[PDB]
Amino acid sequence: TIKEMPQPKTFGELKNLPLLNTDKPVQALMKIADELGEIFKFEAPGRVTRYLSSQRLIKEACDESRFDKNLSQALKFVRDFAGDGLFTSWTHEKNWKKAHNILLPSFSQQAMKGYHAMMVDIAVQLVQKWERLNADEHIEVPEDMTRLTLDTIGLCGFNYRFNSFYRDQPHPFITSMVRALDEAMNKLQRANPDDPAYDENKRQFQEDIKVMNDLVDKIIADRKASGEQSDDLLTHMLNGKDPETGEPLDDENIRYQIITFLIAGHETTSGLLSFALYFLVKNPHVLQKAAEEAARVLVDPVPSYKQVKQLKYVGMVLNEALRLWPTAPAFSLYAKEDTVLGGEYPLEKGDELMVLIPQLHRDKTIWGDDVEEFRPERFENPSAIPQHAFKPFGNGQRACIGQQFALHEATLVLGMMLKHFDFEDHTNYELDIKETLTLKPEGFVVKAKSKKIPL
Ligand code: HEM
Ligand SMILES: CC(C)C1=CC2=CC[C@@H]3[C@](C)(CCC[C@@]3(C)C(=O)N[C@@H](Cc3c[nH]c4ccccc34)C(=O)O)[C@H]2CC1
Ligand SMILES: [Mg+2]
Repeated sequence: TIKEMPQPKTFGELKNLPLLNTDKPVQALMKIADELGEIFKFEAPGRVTRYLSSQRLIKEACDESRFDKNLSQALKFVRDFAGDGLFTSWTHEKNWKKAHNILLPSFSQQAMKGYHAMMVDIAVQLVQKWERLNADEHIEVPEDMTRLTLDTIGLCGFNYRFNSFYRDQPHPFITSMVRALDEAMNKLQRANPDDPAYDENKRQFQEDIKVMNDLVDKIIADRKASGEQSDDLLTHMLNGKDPETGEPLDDENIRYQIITFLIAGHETTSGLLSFALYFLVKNPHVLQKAAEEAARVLVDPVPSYKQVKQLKYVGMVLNEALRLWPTAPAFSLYAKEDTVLGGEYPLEKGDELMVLIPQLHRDKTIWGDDVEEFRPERFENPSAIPQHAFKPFGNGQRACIGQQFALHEATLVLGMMLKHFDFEDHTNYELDIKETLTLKPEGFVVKAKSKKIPL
């Protein structure tokens, strides 16, 4: 039977638009999903989308014969500086499939063996920072995790050191990138974007785009000039040819890919590490089990690629953190053709869906009644998880190309953190999830007591 779709409260001619005029729109949409269920319509002047929350419907949304990736307005604003890089391109753009084919082998699990040493370089810098704190000091967790992930992507992406652990004020590139991302997200809630109050925003935005383009174009040009071969993604992109077209990426698209790796990877990955450490300090028995694994496996001063692969419980901790607070919390799809969703909701060609990942990850028909509990052991037998129940890295050919990189990074770093320190939730921190591009536990702080194990 065709079913009428629920809709949240309306504001006359503004329809549902004012519901997203909030500091925490994803958390607001999760509460609407709690009230309305697995699907609801969201209307604004000149647009409609449908928010999906159940595995039953998201399994169908994930059918690539029926639905393709849509660029959300969020992605369209980011496209002003990420261009036709992989994250902000339509599947049908020539540069999407070309870059996908060229870059997939450079992002495989096997390829992580080549990035491992660079990841260890930055991870050791984090450990040494914390070893060097005085008794009276604490750790700003998301702040340090972001220094780590930015620097790791910079070193593995284009052999560039942002030297974030040497600074209070980030490298100008990072200052410009973070300010451009802030501006792109701020434009989602901006009613009068041509008001003169935004003249400075528009000028600063063009300045920040030029800062990013100028540095990355220079490093590409420096690399081509020198002929130097490194273990970075820039080497792979300069050397690569798409088997289909037989073409390489041009220098402009290479620049957009480098900017994209930093944008797509830095705050998702640092949020994952921040939420994982938050859940560990709030669940001491889970922290103890993860710390026992780190001590048994990481028997050398420097972790190896093989040792990171044997941090199985650490991997389960990270998957459980992605279950509860996936740091890229939504993605957008469009209907390729007229179709019926779930035997109940007719859609026309071009109709849009939003996947509300945190709500999917709370589907009690999949996970059971204990969905709010942090229980990594629920990932012990993953073959038992029904299709499309767990989607922190998106879907299909448009899924996260960085998934293996992010998880190798996060497993290495969390393993080293748990080997080298005991952690104290010294403030009894109250979770406050700040929403920007990403989700993070705002103001999460801990104290780290060294186990005095040499590097
Ligand atoms: C260094 C780390 C990372 C890099 C370099 C990276 C890179 C990318 C790229 C290039 C894409 C676009 C793939 C394509 O469409 O061809 C993508 C998509 C995505 N990534 Fe990542 N990523 C990273 C980490 C993460 C993390 C940690 C998460 C989540 C916790 C995440 C979630 C996603 C999601 C959900 C998409 C799909 C977006 C959509 O459907 O619109 N990424 N990533
Ligand atoms: C760039 C990547 C990393 C991101 C992807 C995102 C996808 C969905 C977003 C997002 C979570 C930010 C908050 C709004 C939300 C949930 C959304 O539905 N947004 C819809 C609907 C919408 C909200 N405000 C709008 C204003 C104009 C047009 C559409 C909208 C949209 O962006 O399309 C946002 C975070 C950043
Ligand atoms: Mg506020």
